[PDB]
Amino acid sequence: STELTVQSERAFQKQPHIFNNPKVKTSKRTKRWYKNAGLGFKTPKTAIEGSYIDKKCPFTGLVSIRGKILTGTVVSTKMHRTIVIRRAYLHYIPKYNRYEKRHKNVPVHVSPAFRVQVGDIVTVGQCRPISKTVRFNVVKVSAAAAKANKQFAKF
Amino acid sequence: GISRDSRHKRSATGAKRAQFRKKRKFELGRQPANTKIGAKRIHSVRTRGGNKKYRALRIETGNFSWASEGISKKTRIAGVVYHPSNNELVRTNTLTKAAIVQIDATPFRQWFEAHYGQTLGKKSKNAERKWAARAASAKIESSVESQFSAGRLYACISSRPGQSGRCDGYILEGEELAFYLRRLTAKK
Amino acid sequence: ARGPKKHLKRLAAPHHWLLDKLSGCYAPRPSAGPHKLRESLPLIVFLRNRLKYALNGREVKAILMQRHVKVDGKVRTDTTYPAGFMDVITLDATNENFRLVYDVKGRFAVHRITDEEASYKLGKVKKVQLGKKGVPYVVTHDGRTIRYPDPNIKVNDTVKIDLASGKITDFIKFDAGKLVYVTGGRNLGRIGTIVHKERHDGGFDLVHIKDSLDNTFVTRLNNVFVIGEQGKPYISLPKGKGIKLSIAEERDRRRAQQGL
Amino acid sequence: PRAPRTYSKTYSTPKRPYESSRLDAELKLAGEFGLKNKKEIYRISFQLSKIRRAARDLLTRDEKDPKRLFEGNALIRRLVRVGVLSEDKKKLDYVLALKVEDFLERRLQTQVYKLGLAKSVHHARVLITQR
Amino acid sequence: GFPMKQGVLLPTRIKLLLTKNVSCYRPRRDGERKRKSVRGAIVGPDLAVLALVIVKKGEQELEGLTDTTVPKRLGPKRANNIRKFFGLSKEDDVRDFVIRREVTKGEKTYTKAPKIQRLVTPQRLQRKRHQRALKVRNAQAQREAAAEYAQLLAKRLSERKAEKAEI
RNA sequence: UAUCUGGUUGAUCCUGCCAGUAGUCAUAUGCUUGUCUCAAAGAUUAAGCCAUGCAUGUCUAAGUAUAAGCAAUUUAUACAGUGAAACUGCGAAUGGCUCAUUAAAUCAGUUAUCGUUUAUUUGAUAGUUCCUUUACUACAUGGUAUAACUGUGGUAAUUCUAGAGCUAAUACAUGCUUAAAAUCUCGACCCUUUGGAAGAGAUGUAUUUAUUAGAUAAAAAAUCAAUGUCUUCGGACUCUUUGAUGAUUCAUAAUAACUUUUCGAAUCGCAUGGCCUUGUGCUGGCGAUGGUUCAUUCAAAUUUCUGCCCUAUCAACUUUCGAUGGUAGGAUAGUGGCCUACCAUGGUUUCAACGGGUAACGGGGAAUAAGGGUUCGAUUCCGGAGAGGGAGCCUGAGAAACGGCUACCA
RNA sequence: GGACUUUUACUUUGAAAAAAUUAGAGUGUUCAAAGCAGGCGUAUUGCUCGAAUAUAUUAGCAUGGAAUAAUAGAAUAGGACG
RNA sequence: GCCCGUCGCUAGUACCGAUUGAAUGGCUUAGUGAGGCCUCAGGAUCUGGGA
Ligand SMILES: [Mg+2]
Ligand SMILES: [Mg+2]
Ligand SMILES: [Mg+2]
Ligand SMILES: [Mg+2]
Ligand SMILES: [Mg+2]
Ligand SMILES: [Mg+2]
Ligand SMILES: [Mg+2]
Ligand SMILES: [Mg+2]
Ligand SMILES: [Mg+2]
Ligand SMILES: [Mg+2]
Ligand SMILES: [Mg+2]
Ligand SMILES: [Mg+2]
Ligand SMILES: [Mg+2]
Ligand SMILES: [Mg+2]
Ligand SMILES: [Mg+2]
Ligand SMILES: [Mg+2]
Ligand SMILES: [Mg+2]
Ligand SMILES: [Mg+2]
Ligand SMILES: [Mg+2]
Ligand SMILES: [Mg+2]
Ligand SMILES: [Mg+2]
Ligand SMILES: [Mg+2]
Ligand SMILES: [Mg+2]
Ligand SMILES: [Mg+2]
Ligand SMILES: [Mg+2]
Ligand SMILES: [Mg+2]
Ligand SMILES: [Mg+2]
Ligand SMILES: [Mg+2]
Ligand SMILES: [Mg+2]
Ligand SMILES: [Mg+2]
Ligand SMILES: [Mg+2]
Ligand SMILES: [Mg+2]
Ligand SMILES: [Mg+2]
Ligand SMILES: [Mg+2]
Ligand SMILES: [Mg+2]
Ligand SMILES: [Mg+2]
Repeated sequence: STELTVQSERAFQKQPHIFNNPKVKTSKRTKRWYKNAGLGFKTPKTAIEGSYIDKKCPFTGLVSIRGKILTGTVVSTKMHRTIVIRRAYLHYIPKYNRYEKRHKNVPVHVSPAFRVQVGDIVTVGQCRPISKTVRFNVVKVSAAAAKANKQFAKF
Repeated sequence: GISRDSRHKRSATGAKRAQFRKKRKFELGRQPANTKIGAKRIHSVRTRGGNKKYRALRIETGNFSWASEGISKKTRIAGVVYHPSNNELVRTNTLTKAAIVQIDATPFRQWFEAHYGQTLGKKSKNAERKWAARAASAKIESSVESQFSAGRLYACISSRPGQSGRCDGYILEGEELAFYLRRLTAKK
Repeated sequence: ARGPKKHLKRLAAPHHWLLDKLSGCYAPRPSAGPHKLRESLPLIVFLRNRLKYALNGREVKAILMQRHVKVDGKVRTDTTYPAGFMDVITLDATNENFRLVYDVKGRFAVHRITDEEASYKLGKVKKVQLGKKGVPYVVTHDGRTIRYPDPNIKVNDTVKIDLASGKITDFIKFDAGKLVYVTGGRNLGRIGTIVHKERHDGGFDLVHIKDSLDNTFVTRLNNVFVIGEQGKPYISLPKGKGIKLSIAEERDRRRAQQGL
Repeated sequence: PRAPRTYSKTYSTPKRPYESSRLDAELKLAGEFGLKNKKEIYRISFQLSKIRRAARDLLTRDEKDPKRLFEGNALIRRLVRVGVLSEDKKKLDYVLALKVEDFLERRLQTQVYKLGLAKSVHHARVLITQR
Repeated sequence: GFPMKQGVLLPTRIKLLLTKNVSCYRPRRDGERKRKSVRGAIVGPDLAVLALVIVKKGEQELEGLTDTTVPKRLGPKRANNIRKFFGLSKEDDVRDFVIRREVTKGEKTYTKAPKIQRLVTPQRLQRKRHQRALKVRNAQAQREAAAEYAQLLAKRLSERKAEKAEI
């Protein structure tokens, strides 16, 4: 989520060991590192064009993506730089030979390279433990908004 | 012993979780080195599987490196002047990683003038060559030159003294330096 | 729970050993070594349960403490020492040389080999890395370290190994149509060439195998042990050549051979 | 900590305890083959029952199905082996038939009598159990 | 019968925690410590016994003390300890300066000396020769493999440059 | 292996339950009990309490022998056989037992470590150690202080131990060493160029920090700052070197330094041989124990996805005193609100949160046989938890250990 | 190797997969419950077949299918291909 | 003929109920706080700033 200020903490936000020599007069001020997480996920330009710092970003930060790759729909965006998705699924009861609707809510970190709204289907990649509960990271937005601009005024 | 299990601590629902098993050692924690300044005192602590961790308590020298100058010297550590985590660390001059310290400058002076032939602030054959070789490269930087006058340089502890018994850092440069300077004075 | 386990309940024992249900309670716990637990055959089980040479285990120490038996050339005197796939057991008395190479059912077989083929082994390299001071090394499925190997050598390739000295004298790249021995899963001990591999980035490449009976089957890559060119194995295969017949097919072969 | 010694029982008992007809039926058999127990009849009909079961379960699988052919043949070759199943009816819809006395007619008890040598189903017993 | 313990002060008893390497306690197990009663190191009339050691000899001899003298039981066993109980320099050669304790079998009187350790001998020197031997030999041997691989790679390069000129 | 029967009425057909019937690796109890084989067994109630004995110790040619021990013989005047005691080393963290707690916990199947530790077994791996660097540092090998033992003692009492006198090391604590080469910084002198130099030091591995390399997505150019190699002196640079992964700041390497400086054999058993300038010179055989880093193996620790019995006479729950997230740190083997600062206001819930109950350890499985089901699993295997209850910790590679210690409670 | 890809349910075959238990093949423990043995000769100097197969579902992985049932698409064109 | 309730006897079960009733178990406020561990000191002694 981040937005504005970027240098808004008590500590200086920077990328580890990405020294920029001040002697060397340069036109871009800050040298910035990045990668592609692989598995086929484009490292969106807003990660390379970005100036945010998030060490928990899978493109600009020091996290690796491995283990389960999951999709689920976004249902909470109130946590600064993280969200809560719901993954629905039917569950088979034998004896009755039918299923029942179930769900779980997975908490997952979301880098300022994505701009996620409630309702967006999102794909996340499993993580090293990143917080008390978050074990996933938003790796791609599948959605958009859900035709919001096609909710405008009158003729 | 301090335990770092998650088995206490409510679950995301807010549930209270019954105690399953007694504390294990392998999930242990220990108390902070809260390392201070002056006169070497280091206590080695025996960690999991052989392995020593070195607890610093009191330290006066540390190895500090001017990055854009490509060198490292070991200076006295003058004191702690800003800490992003806690002010009691600054007030009580506690050395931890990320602490901003002041160091000594006169090793970073002795080297500079002996490598550039310029002197900050304000006759050999080969040296004259070398000194004249360098420059267009001696041009330092305003807010780092001005610090040598004072005799003290701003530098961020970059190691973990409570772990390695080393209190090591880098001189504050460019962006970073400006940052902490802005903080330093708009609170001074 | 508190430290390394040091016992093995007979029943937890691996089943391709063919230990019997009664007559005890424990089975020999395979020592730490070059082969993993659940894919090994401990000296005690070979000298006694296969070769029938010893009667007790107590006799197996007596046999061994005479430095009679030696694995891959070195002597070895550990009643339970983990012997395993591709290794070379040798009884110096009796002139006998063996190789540990899998059945079809999936078990280790008593397979006699020549006095000269017993002087080298095959090893699947399990990784290759850059070591300290820039020296590159390969590591085989039996935990051998070999400094300075061929640049063309990469992970999954098998490798001929001296035994006498340490070195590699040849390798075989993992290419479509190369002789494969299957080391794991239910298709364990079958043999068959390679059709092609399924990629699957981020876990478990499959390898499509076909034997010399135009039969097909799949295992996880890790379960594939390269061992030559179609026809040409670089080691003598046991009888039955790892083909696997139907229960019906097998019954017939067994009940066709009957006229005393 | 030892392996379980496995075991099973070998007989099963009539659902209805007092069926006058099944009782007459049973007693006769005993009298014919020199049995002492109604259990010795229970045992066999229990053997028969399970055999019939496997015979059922097989004959619902397709004709010329692998398991059906393997295990089905096997079943017959065992039955013929002891002389319960007729050489003619060698295809297990008559194992599905079958019946108790076909099993009874083959015990040592009986054979020792059937071909002379005892001249009484009881003498037959007495002789055997006396080495 | 509780013992005293140097430097508790106090003229009473207390219950200290004791460890490896300390008075009035013998650990039964590695890192074992046991809580035990201890008598103070200040003499009261509650003591059963004073233990004392003479430092200066008074004007008169005491019977079983100054009059009688008891030999030290064992003599120097490690090399340079002999060389210092007799003061010898690394010249004199121990072997004949070792102590020698006679003893009798009844009609066979015997002779038994220690077993000098840290004695420099041919056998030791042969192992010192072997160590320095192996280190160098391995070092050279290892250098050759280095160069042999450096060749494999040098004449693999001129194989991607006769292949890059073939086409 | 798809069956029913007795009981409501005067009789009738229903509904419906009660009774009969059969099995139970399902416990008891009663009567009766001859033969072979097989063999469960203080789970249930009281994870209640326990007399006594036992259940953990251990030595190879090869760490330590002046036993004032035995044996004597067979060469051993340092030692040499055998060997108590004791030192040192390893083990006691396995095993055995039990099912108290435990309901998203454990457990299962399936994942993750690019998030760590790992005695051992197996495979590799160390020419660098000193010093202002000709009158040198033990390397033909440096230091004591201790058991056992001897002797003097103390207490009713224990695997209590004190004062005195000895003596070992693979215990303790020290401390030398070795080829050539190249590269780096310094630079005494000389001379003006385009510039070059004798010789001085530094450079094992580990540790800590900062900096750089670690390319590759198809191809080319100009210019600034430094500055590499070859002159056919305007100038060119031509061959130009690259590991793995789906992915990394990876493996590995380079620079400036940092360290109460990790490791780099003061160890042991067998044989005794070459080789001349005849020094007991210089060499040298098989293999034990060790030793750093790497790998491997035995492991461990966390960890993804999904799955639990009854309960709403439990509807809201979670942030006192962390509840959900961000930043920094500290702590740890290491990730992580694990803990602390600061900041924010979040997290869960009728798809049942939270709470309660369980005469709840979870699985592999057991009992019942048309099928669908229903009931059960303390208990031979795997996982987990515990050692009267709690907490704490020493040792150690591994324990929050109980046939270890410390404390409180009983 | 680059550049991008509407989401699902179902079903198929398959990989990964502890043993003991269960189903079940082979074998005459004298029979049997069992067990995993055993069987052949030159029974004076060894020959030899075994120690199968099946079930293993819910979840996860891999692959074939495109019916049935969901989903998203282009209407203020902010459309689609160049 | 059947049949309803008060009332009366015997026995049994459960309910309400003064006793601000009793007991066991699990969590827990506040107060007091053992002990080991870390840490500031200390220095019986015993050597070369350390133990
Ligand atoms: Mg927030
Ligand atoms: Mg073992
Ligand atoms: Mg993988
Ligand atoms: Mg010695
Ligand atoms: Mg009636
Ligand atoms: Mg009636
Ligand atoms: Mg009437
Ligand atoms: Mg009933
Ligand atoms: Mg009990
Ligand atoms: Mg029991
Ligand atoms: Mg002796
Ligand atoms: Mg255990
Ligand atoms: Mg001392
Ligand atoms: Mg040592
Ligand atoms: Mg480049
Ligand atoms: Mg590369
Ligand atoms: Mg690195
Ligand atoms: Mg000689
Ligand atoms: Mg209630
Ligand atoms: Mg945080
Ligand atoms: Mg709130
Ligand atoms: Mg409900
Ligand atoms: Mg319970
Ligand atoms: Mg159970
Ligand atoms: Mg249960
Ligand atoms: Mg119970
Ligand atoms: Mg425990
Ligand atoms: Mg008890
Ligand atoms: Mg408590
Ligand atoms: Mg305990
Ligand atoms: Mg006990
Ligand atoms: Mg125990
Ligand atoms: Mg399937
Ligand atoms: Mg089988
Ligand atoms: Mg009261
Ligand atoms: Mg503290």
